[PDB]
Amino acid sequence: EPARVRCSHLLVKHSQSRRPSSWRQEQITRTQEEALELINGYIQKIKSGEEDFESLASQFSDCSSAKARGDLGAFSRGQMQKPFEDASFALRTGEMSGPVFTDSGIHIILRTE
Ligand SMILES: O=C(N[C@@H](COP(=O)([O-])[O-])Cc1ccccc1)c1cc2ccccc2s1
Repeated sequence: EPARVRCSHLLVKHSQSRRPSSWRQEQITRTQEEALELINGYIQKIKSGEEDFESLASQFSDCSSAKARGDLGAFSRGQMQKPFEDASFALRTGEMSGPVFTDSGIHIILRTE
């Protein structure tokens, strides 16, 4: 396992998220179910080729990394929430995760380095 991996991600927050608000929406009102249904909509569209991961990220991600097209930059273990961390180091360079849950919300992760 490298010391650090670089990843990009798309985050869909929901009304039960740790901090239910984001740069794009003053208050996150969508339910947990609606958030996972969105994440899965984005996953099937990225797999079909209909949408690009980084464009959907820059547009709909509730994480401020949206401005950097989803890029979180590099990180070692013991920094990010453990579900996110495990899923990221498990990814090959260029591989996309399926739904990933953390207190912040639901994630789709793309390992770049
Ligand atoms: O932590 C982050 N943004 C969290 C917001 O969520 P909130 O605290 O408002 O619940 C969501 C998140 C959770 C887990 C892994 C990665 C991201 C980070 C945002 C950025 C932006 C640029 C570079 C590094 C980072 S690191």
